[PDB]
Amino acid sequence: AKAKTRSSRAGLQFPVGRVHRLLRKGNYAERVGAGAPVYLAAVLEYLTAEIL
DNA sequence: GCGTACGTGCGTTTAAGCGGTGCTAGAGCTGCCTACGACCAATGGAGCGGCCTCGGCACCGGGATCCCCCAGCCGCCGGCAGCGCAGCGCCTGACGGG
Repeated sequence: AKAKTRSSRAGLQFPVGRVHRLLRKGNYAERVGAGAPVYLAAVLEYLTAEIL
């Protein structure tokens, strides 16, 4: 089997794979819906793009 | 120092407020079923570390503005001092009256 990054699978650049781990250790919740981080990383890329 | 407009007061008046219906919507809960996220074991390559070389920026030196300033300068005008004078009330003539 071959693996592909999730960021590409969303057509995104920011590290969905990394940021998902952050909420897991961030203790904001005990369980995270897998859909949430993909949404989250998308937001940041929009925000960062807006400023520069 | 000026002046208006907001405080005080009076006189309507009206919608808040009370007390009264009557309703069902929607929140609260339960039963029950599902899926989806955590967990585990593997895997490799994206990311992070370590070099390492050009040029974007720094810096300089010089020339180029360019606002900043202000006396020059005049126009203007009004005040002002002097001058000519307009009008009036008295002064004083012309002439009859006293």
